[PDB]
Order: sequence, then C-alpha cells, then structure tokens
Amino acid sequence: MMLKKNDIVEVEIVDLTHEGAGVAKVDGLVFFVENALPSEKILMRVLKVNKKIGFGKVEKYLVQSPHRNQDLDLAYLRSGIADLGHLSYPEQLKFKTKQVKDSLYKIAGIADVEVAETLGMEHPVKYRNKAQVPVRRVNGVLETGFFRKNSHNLMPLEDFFIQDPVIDQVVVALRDLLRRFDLKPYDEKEQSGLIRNLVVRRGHYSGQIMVVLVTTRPKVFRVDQLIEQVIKQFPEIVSVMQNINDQNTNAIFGKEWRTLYGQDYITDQMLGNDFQIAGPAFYQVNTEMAEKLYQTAIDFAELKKDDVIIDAYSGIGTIGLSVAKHVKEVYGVELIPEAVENSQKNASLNKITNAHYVCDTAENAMKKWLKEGIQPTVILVDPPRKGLTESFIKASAQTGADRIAYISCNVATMARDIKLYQELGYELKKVQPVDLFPQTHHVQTVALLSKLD
RNA sequence: GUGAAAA
Ligand SMILES: Nc1ncnc2c1ncn2[C@@H]1O[C@H](CSCC[C@H](N)C(=O)O)[C@@H](O)[C@H]1O
Repeated sequence: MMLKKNDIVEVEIVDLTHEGAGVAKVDGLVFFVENALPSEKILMRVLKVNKKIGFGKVEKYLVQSPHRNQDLDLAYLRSGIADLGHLSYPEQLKFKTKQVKDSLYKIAGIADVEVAETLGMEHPVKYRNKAQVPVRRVNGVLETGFFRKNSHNLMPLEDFFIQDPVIDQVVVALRDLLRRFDLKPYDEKEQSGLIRNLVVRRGHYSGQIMVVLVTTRPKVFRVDQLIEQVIKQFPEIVSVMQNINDQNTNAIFGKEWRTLYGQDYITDQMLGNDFQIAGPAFYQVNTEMAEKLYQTAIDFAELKKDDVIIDAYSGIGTIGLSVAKHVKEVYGVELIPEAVENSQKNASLNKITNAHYVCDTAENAMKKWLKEGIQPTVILVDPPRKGLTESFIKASAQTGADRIAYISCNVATMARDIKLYQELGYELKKVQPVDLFPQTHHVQTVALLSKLD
C-alpha cells in the first residue's frame, strides 16, 4: 500500500489506547485516531506515517458507535478536559476496568486476580474541587482556558464541564478583574508578563475558597483592589495567596508563597473529619469519590486495634488520620513541608495523638523507620503518577508488614511496582478501580497485596 | 510535573 500523509483510507476502529485514542490497523501500521471509537467505520485522513505507527484523523464517519455520546462539545475533547467524554459513561467505566486488567497482565503477568468493575460516580460532572487555569494573551485579549492536548496553545473557556461551577464563576470573575486592571498575561515565548496561572480550590463540603495568583514577580499592580472586588462577589473566599514562579518551568508553582488575604489554608471534610489544606498541598480533586476510594482501602486492609500503619505519601494526612483512632499507631511520610505541616495540625484538630509524621522522601523515611525498628503491620501507599522507587519497595518488604494497600492514579506504574512486590514475597489479592476522574481517561485503583508468610 | 501541561 505504502501510505503517505494526506491519503484517505477506509478503516474500522478496533480498540482504544489507554489515553482514549481510537486504534486502526492498516498495511502493517497501527494508526491512532482522535475522536474515533471501537466498531466505528471511518474515512481516515493520514496525518503522519512513522515506521510502525501512524496518526490519522476522521475525514468522515461512515458508521458511528452505539456507545457514542453525541452531546459532547468537542472543545472538551481537544483541550484534554474530557478525553473520554465522547463515550457513554457506562462504557467509560468498562474501559477503565479493562485498562486495569490489561495493565496487570501485560506489565505484571497477572491474569488470575479479580478486578472489580470500576466504581462509578452517580452524576459524573462538575466534580473537581480545584482548577489550575493558565492566563495567556489570545488574539490580543487576556483569556483563561486550557491547553489543547500536546501543546501550550490556550483554548479560551468559561464552562470547564468537570469543575465545581462556583470555581468556574470565580475564574471568570478573576479574568475580568485582570482585564479591568490591565495586568499582563505570562508569555512563555518572550519570557515576559505577570500572571501565569489562577489556581482556585473550593472545599467540597465546606465551600471555603482559596484563590492563588501565580505570578512571575512579587509586585502586582493594585492587587488590593482586585482582592477587594473578588471577595465581595465571593464571600466564601477565606484565602488569597500569591505564588511567585520566576523560572521557565512547566511546574505551575515556584518556591515562594505569600498570604495576600485571610488564611493560608482552607478547611474541608473527608470521612467526617476536618482538614486544613495549604495551597501547595495536594488534596484529592474529587472528594466524593476519594472518600469511597479511602473506604475501599480501609476495608481491604482489615484494620485491627493493634495494627501499626505506615501512611506513605500522606500529604495533609487524610488517609492515616481517617484510621488513627482504630489502630495502635500511624506513621506518615510526606515530602512537601506545607502539606506535612497541615497533617501535623490536622492530627491535633481531630484529637489524634498516635499519628507521627516525617518530612522526607518515602524511601528515606522507610529506610530510617526500618533502622529505628518500627514494626508496621499495614503499609498504605498513595504515590504520584511515577509510582514508587525500587528502593522503597525493597525496604517496605523488609519490614514484614503483612498487608500493603497501594492506592494509584497510574495503573502502568502500579502494575510495574506490583511485579516487584510479587518477587519479594507479596501476593496481589484484589483490585478495585474507582472513578476519581470521570470523563477523562485516567483510572484510579486500590490494590491489596498480602505477605505469603 | 502538576484534567490539559509544548519545546
Ligand atoms: N518521593 C516522595 N516522598 C514522599 N512524598 C512524596 C514524594 N513525591 C511526592 N510526594 C507527595 O506525595 C503525595 C501524593 S498525593 C496523595 C496524598 C494523600 N495520601 C491523599 O490522599 O490526599 C503529595 O502530597 C506529594 O507531595
């Protein structure tokens, strides 16, 4: 055949990638096609031909999937806000379950462990308690929005679909204030301007709002007036922070934080307890579903009064502090000073005195605790996407903890890590996926591993 | 390197 860019070829979509792209096979090439679902027949325009793969685009739909959601605004697909939004919600859940099974088999060689059907959200919309929104000049106008996938091209948006609608309103109000005061958006190309991002977090139960102005420099022209106006429109704002990021980095936050108004934290609830939450601290973005995730992990772990728990990657302390009053001891490790400081305070708020935190990397803390002779019976881990280090895994396995509950937002690194745990005497017992990120391709899981002897 | 998150 010898396909080239611009050729039009008729293909059937036969699979979805982990990121939600349609898969077609033509002349020994695997083609990836945006906005194309399994069983769809399309005319595909060839965009790019590599050696073993190609990239295509839908030129014309000949037959569409019975599971296609016709109502999705394509802006949400292209901006990567809802990159599975073109699929019906029940089939999103089935896709996520399949991804977990496929990953455990392909990466860990596990085919015989029960993976429960992904726990779905009843109304899987408007759920995020945080927005991290770039501010850029687009056609001469200051705009808030989101990047087109695989780019830094800002697509202006006001309705973000999957955010707390109050957050959407706050972001728009802030955008309009930035225009009114003629504050200059960040320009990555020219390394100029002031306003890089607006971050807004709103407590899922409490409704308390933190605004963060992420800027290139300390001085913001008439920020006091800006703050005055925004708190008038939104009296639930308890905190306006500034974060100063003077580097050319894709990391949203730089090192320097300043309180411009009110508190340096919001308070919200999880599993009936109160948690203070700093701007730079992590907080699960779908509180409703994160509670169910935590409860699954707790249920899996079969906690007893004599248990000694490690809460690794503990953040503001939500997981360990949810169980502290039912176990003997909780030991937590968290890298970010502001977050571990939240956890310390949070223990005190909830009258917990058997929770002990260290500010360190998880692997360092694990080695130190192993040296001190801490005797954990249960290790709970909740790492970022990159997963655990081999040194942490090996160290954790030397404790002889009989139960490990791995909470993961990236099944590829979880499966890799599970494969190492299985080499060190742990057996994967069960896996429960939970839909923390509806409308997106992202899968959250909890896995229970238990020590063979 | 954090729903998107280029070089
Ligand atoms: N190498 C490392 N060691 C310890 N903590 C780390 C780390 N890398 C990232 N972190 C922290 O790991 C956390 C992952 S988010 C999970 C936090 C918490 N368990 C919760 O459910 O809310 C973040 O707080 C992040 O700052």
